Amino acid sequence: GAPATVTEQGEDITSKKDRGVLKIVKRVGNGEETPMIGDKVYVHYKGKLSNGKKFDSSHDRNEPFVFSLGKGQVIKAWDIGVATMKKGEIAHLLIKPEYAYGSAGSLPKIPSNATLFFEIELLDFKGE
Ligand SMILES: COc1ccc(CC[C@@H](OC(=O)[C@@H]2CCCCN2C(=O)[C@H](C)c2ccc(Cl)s2)c2cccc(OCC(=O)O)c2)cc1OC
Repeated sequence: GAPATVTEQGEDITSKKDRGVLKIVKRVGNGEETPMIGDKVYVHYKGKLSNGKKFDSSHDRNEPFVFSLGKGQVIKAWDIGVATMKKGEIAHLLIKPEYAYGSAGSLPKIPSNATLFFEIELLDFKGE
């Protein structure tokens, strides 16, 4: 499955190298440029618990997910992950709880100490 493929082949993109966030590029993007801290980014995503439950998709709303990178508007794993991405890229991330919702979780949807999986498509990004 896609999550197990990330376990096996994913690059560790954490600074501590604790395998907290693992990444595979599934479709290559355009150019060399990746977003800077403070850039406005536009993505589509599909997310689930590592074991398959709680599937959630922005495509639901025909509606890009928009946020400012590196401002702590999203879980740590997304600030780390999206910053590695090029415009047009689709990546898979597997995320240990320390980089997500931790021991608190977000009940009942996300349990204590949950590993998450996302497929993220970076549509565009623009400066502050
Ligand atoms: C800095 O740390 C945080 C910052 C924000 C949050 C809140 C959750 C955040 O969610 C997330 O950071 C991740 C990654 C972005 C897409 C949604 N996220 C999810 O986990 C979703 C809920 C999942 C989908 C399937 C899963 Cl299983 S988990 C989120 C959800 C919905 C909207 C939003 O911004 C704009 C608004 O308020 O309208 C932001 C949680 C944080 O830490 C635990």
